[PDB]
Amino acid sequence: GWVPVTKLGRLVKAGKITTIEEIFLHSLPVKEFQIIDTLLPGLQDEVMNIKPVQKQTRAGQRTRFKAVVVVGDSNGHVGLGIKTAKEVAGAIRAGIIIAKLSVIPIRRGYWGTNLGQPHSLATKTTGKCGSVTVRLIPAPRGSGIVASPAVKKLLQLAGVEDVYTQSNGKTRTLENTLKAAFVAIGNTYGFLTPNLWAEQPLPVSPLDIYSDEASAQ
Amino acid sequence: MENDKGQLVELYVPRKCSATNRIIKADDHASVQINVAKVDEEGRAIPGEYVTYALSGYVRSRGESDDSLNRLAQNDGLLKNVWSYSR
Amino acid sequence: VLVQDLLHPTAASEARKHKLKTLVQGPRSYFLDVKCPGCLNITTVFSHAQTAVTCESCSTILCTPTGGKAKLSEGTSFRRK
Amino acid sequence: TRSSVLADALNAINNAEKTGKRQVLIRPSSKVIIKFLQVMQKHGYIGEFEYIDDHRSGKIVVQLNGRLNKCGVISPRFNVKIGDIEKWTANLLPARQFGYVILTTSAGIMDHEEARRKHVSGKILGFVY
Amino acid sequence: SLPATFDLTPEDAQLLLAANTHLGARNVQVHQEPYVFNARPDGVHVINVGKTWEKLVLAARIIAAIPNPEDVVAISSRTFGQRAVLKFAAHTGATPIAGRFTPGSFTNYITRSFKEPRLVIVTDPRSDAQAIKEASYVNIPVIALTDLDSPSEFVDVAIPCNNRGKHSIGLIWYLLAREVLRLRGALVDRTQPWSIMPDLYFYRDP
Amino acid sequence: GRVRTKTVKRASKALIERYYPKLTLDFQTNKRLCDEIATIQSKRLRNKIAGYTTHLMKRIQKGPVRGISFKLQEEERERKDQYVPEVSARSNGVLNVDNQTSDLVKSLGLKLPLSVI
Amino acid sequence: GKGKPRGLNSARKLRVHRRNNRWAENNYKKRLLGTAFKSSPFGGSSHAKGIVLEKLGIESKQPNSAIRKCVRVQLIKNGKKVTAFVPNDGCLNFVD
Amino acid sequence: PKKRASNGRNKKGRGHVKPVRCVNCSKSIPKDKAIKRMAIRNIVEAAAVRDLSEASVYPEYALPKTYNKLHYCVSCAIHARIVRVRSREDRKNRAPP
Amino acid sequence: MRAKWRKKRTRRLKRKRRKVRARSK
RNA sequence: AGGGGAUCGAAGAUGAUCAGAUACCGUCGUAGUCUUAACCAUAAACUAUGCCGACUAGGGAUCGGGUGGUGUUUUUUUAAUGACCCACUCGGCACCUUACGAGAAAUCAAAGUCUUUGGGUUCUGGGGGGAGUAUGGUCGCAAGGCUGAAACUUAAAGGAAUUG
Ligand SMILES: NC[C@@H]1O[C@H](O[C@H]2[C@@H](O)[C@H](O[C@@H]3[C@@H](O)[C@H](N)C[C@H](N)[C@H]3O[C@H]3O[C@H](CO)[C@@H](O)[C@H](O)[C@H]3N)O[C@@H]2CO)[C@H](N)[C@@H](O)[C@@H]1O
Ligand SMILES: [Mg+2]
Ligand SMILES: [Mg+2]
Ligand SMILES: [Mg+2]
Ligand SMILES: [Mg+2]
Ligand SMILES: [Mg+2]
Ligand SMILES: [Mg+2]
Ligand SMILES: [Mg+2]
Ligand SMILES: [Mg+2]
Ligand SMILES: [Mg+2]
Ligand SMILES: [Mg+2]
Ligand SMILES: [Mg+2]
Ligand SMILES: [Mg+2]
Ligand SMILES: [Mg+2]
Ligand SMILES: [Mg+2]
Ligand SMILES: [Mg+2]
Ligand SMILES: [Mg+2]
Ligand SMILES: [Mg+2]
Ligand SMILES: [Mg+2]
Ligand SMILES: [Mg+2]
Ligand SMILES: [Mg+2]
Ligand SMILES: [Mg+2]
Ligand SMILES: [Mg+2]
Ligand SMILES: [Mg+2]
Ligand SMILES: [Mg+2]
Ligand SMILES: [Zn+2]
Ligand SMILES: [Zn+2]
Repeated sequence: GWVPVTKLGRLVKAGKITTIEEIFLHSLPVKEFQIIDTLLPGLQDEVMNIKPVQKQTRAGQRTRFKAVVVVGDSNGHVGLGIKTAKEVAGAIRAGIIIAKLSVIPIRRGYWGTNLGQPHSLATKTTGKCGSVTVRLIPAPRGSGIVASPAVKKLLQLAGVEDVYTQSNGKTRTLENTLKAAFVAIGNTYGFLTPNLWAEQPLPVSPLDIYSDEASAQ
Repeated sequence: MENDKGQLVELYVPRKCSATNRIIKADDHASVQINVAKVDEEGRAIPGEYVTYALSGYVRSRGESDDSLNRLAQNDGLLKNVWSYSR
Repeated sequence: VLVQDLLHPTAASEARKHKLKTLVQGPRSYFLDVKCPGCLNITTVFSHAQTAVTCESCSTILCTPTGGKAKLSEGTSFRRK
Repeated sequence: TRSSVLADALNAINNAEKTGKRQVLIRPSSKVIIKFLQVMQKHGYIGEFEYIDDHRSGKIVVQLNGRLNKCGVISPRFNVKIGDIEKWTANLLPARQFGYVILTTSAGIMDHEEARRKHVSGKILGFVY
Repeated sequence: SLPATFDLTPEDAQLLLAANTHLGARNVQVHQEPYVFNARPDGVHVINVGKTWEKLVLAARIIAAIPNPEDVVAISSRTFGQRAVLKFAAHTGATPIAGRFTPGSFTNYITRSFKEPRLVIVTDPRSDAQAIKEASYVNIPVIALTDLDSPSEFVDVAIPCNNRGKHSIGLIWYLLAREVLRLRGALVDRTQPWSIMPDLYFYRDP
Repeated sequence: GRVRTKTVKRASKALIERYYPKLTLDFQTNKRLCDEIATIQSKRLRNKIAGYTTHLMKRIQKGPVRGISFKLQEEERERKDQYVPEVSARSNGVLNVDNQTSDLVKSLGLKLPLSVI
Repeated sequence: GKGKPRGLNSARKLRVHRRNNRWAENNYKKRLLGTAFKSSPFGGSSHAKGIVLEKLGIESKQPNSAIRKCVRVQLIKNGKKVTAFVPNDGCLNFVD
Repeated sequence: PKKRASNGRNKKGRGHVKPVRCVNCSKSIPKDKAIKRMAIRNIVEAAAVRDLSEASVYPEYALPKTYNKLHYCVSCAIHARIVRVRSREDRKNRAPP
Repeated sequence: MRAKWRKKRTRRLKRKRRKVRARSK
């Protein structure tokens, strides 16, 4: 087991919060890579890309490697992170660490009809890493994921079944394309539909419910 | 968010801003939630019983936080003769 | 300055604002009622006088026109309604 | 010169509510602003509005509840066939579930669904969601 | 709603007006305009001290409400009443930060300064703005002592005062600690004044 | 020149922190002290660590020094931070204001002890 | 803004202005100017028979070095002389 | 790309300023540009002021000053280091040294 | 070569080209 | 074309300079520079940033105008036209901070209100060359201006920023 150093890590390792949706709901800054490990077992990571980058020394050059990883399951918790390091598998490794500290909720949805376990997004959404806009459209069922294979993987682990996409910008810059689509799904829950017009009490923030077992021992 | 037969399908329902009624996202870590304490007769607040407010990253940043509380406080009742409705 | 009353704004701020900028544009000009140094006959004169108005007979100078409210002369009376 | 008068309005609405304000001062006031403002307020996307009488074309004050993403206008106001409302509604609306394309029929201002039941049509006007 | 007795307790009023917490800044900064009564000529804009008191009331009640007293952070770097935050902090759980903030304290779980409070309070929102930035990174709500000229960004409910030196700062923390000890705590007898001197919260010398 | 490196300072800084009461202003004793509570691979290195930590001492016996704190210092810190006045608001009978802040009293529905100017 | 007329009566100013700027498109230009029927050795057709004038080795460009083994050909339908490359290996021996 | 928002030095809403001649190069340069440092000197300077006030009549007298306003073009002003090169944000500050 | 001087260079070319064409009357 | 011609000063003449030095530097100096009448219609003619209308943010300096100052200062009502201070408000030449936003970035209160894509309207651009060339027309006394191709050639050219 891990050795929680943060106030959230307690409530996690203790067993007092069993779902991330609580950590999300109250906007809780998960600082510990092991936190999301527990909450989400079997969270699948795929390495998207590995490429070297070059600085200069006091004369010649510098070589190291950038790693692009996406972590999601199938159910709408996704993360994306980019780490660059000396070794390769060390960049991949620490890449998945940052990839998990990024994981994010997803508001899924139907197309025209609410029968049977939403297959698509809620609304249309878009997000832009500089110059690159990726835009998501609510396809119907059986349509599949219409998008470039680089994003289709992200939307798979995003738990998207059927979707439509439109992209404007430099698409061959990959690290900006995934970050663009990552802003996209990572929006839908910020898009306020009439479903969510419903008034809510402000649930009580377990940070102070478990305040006993929380604070430093 | 309902579903086919009326069976709730959704992973979580977020929290409206008390000031703007705008959703607070997961990465909204700019946002703040405030706990104001209920009292018995002659003060001495009750633990476990709070009056609660939510001020998102926007309002806090844009500079309406202190003012958007005094705005909010008087209505459920907190204070009197503080925040004007007219300038 | 987030939520306020546009319908019922204070006249403290609205009366230092611009004539067109009040919730309904008001005239900032008024109307006097004036006499001579020696005469009872009452002239009705506008607050901002482009013309130099006379009190009728004996051809007097009530006010000399300005880039604004007329500059009245020495002494005489006024009533703002 | 001021050429839409309605688009000048829905902008000021859309602007402030996206900056967090709850209230907006519109001017001048078209009766077409009012009918639009109606369908807005009755579908919830805005609050209640109070006409103001100048001796001029008049102002409005609209209370903003949040929850409104975008109110907008299509200028020019196109002629729209009935089968061509479906191809508009699929374009600018966020999803087939909710959202409103608001036209102007010979029956008068309404939304795209309210148009569909009556089986009328007319020129396009704007949108609300 | 608050019981009557919590009203400004007029004996406290002249303690304020003795500490000059009614003397505001020379510039307004419109987010502080509702906190002004009027402007004396020759440069001062007088703060409403009843709105001031009602803030300490609201300030306290939220400080109180925080379940564990130990993580409620009271920050001052200002030698003009940096001292008061040690006095406030012993009279409550309140881990103080007095002196340089060592940035990256709320972020950066490595550094020797790390914290995760549920509430943070600041003497001067300008010179302490370092932590105020870090607040909105970690979601932490914020209270502050805000002059009329002082930044409004990211501070949640906050208390107006002079903060041009000495008394007002200490006088408020002294009042804050007193009021948070009254609320819940062990003080009770809310009408009863504190034995503790307000000048205990005054930074000194030489 | 005579500048002492960080390994020395970062040691002497941490010695006075945990060892202050058992440390003196005498170098030659603190030398012998350094061989007990600490482990230093070479003789010459030890003398510099002692030589600065006594120089660090003679300033901390001359006043509070910035980089470090410890038990005995933080104690008289809490001790020496006490002193209240006899009375200070006293004040001299009423209170002096100029007219306006006084209207705030006649505003809030209070009386107090009013002296204007 | 948008710099272009949206008015409901503006069809002709639109229909025209595009027809005007289409000329900037290279592919469109060639179609109207009849570039192939005029300026091209082939008539705008996909192939041409011609007759070899002289066997021609040609030096290559940077950063390459080799002799490329082309020919000069006079198109029958045309008369326009054109130089064509002979591919693969030693096929120059196949044409005289 | 634009280095300065004064571009070389301040015009901001005029069409022209009748250019001035340099006091070193003679190089022409707009008056809105053209570094100008007014230079007043003692009529005497050095240690001259002592034995000059000695050698003079009049009681104690008083000392006149030469009044000159020199205009400089960039190329000269930089070479003669009336002005030097600054950093990206150092150039920004307009406060006189 | 300098933009400006390419301009002067062809401005001389167009003069000589007009002159040679002139001999065709 | 006349009038003018102080100065500066293309062409040029020289003295120096350099391997050379048709130059930079020095002395002189034609046209020019100045004007009147008539042409010419190009400039990095730049804010390299269309015009009209609305909307979204703080901050002090300032130019002009108006309103309120039982504010101030100089005379002989220490009252009167002035100037100064202070508060308000239009209309200006700029500036500062913040990014609410935007952008490839540099940066930008617009270069925002743009894939949640439409207030009105004018102009231009569509890889680099070839080339503002050729041709026709037109205007000019001319130098030239305006209009303005194609064949062919080529994988880069380019922007901003980063590290060297
Ligand atoms: N269009 C001008 C506007 O002026 C506004 O208001 C400015 C001025 O009109 C106002 O008046 C200032 C006064 O506050 C400050 N304490 C003294 C200053 N002299 C006054 O300014 C006044 O006097 C100066 C000359 O002294 C005149 O140039 C100016 O026209 C006049 N208003 O103070 C503001 C400056 O601090 C706003 N700054 C802004 O909307 C905009 O700049
Ligand atoms: Mg270096
Ligand atoms: Mg090549
Ligand atoms: Mg200039
Ligand atoms: Mg110019
Ligand atoms: Mg050019
Ligand atoms: Mg011919
Ligand atoms: Mg002559
Ligand atoms: Mg000469
Ligand atoms: Mg020569
Ligand atoms: Mg040679
Ligand atoms: Mg040679
Ligand atoms: Mg020679
Ligand atoms: Mg020779
Ligand atoms: Mg010469
Ligand atoms: Mg001649
Ligand atoms: Mg041009
Ligand atoms: Mg320029
Ligand atoms: Mg131009
Ligand atoms: Mg003025
Ligand atoms: Mg589309
Ligand atoms: Mg081209
Ligand atoms: Mg030409
Ligand atoms: Mg031609
Ligand atoms: Mg470059
Ligand atoms: Zn008369
Ligand atoms: Zn020069």
